[PDB]
Amino acid sequence: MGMIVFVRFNSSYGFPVEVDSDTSILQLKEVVAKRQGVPADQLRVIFAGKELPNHLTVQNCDLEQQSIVHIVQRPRRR
Repeated sequence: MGMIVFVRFNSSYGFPVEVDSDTSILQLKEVVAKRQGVPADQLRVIFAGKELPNHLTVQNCDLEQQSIVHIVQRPRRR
């Protein structure tokens, strides 16, 4: 089971991901990294602005299914 979280893919681009309250956070960067066409390394999900450790669970920082996260990928000049 599990409900969708809100991954804000960069800016102006948002993609709904399906994860459970156990999805880690780099693991979170991996799935979001899949739809972004980039590696979870460059990609980085931060919920509500709190830098979460890649070893914490989805219900750890308080993400929980449904959570506005901010993915960030070191963007070369456009």
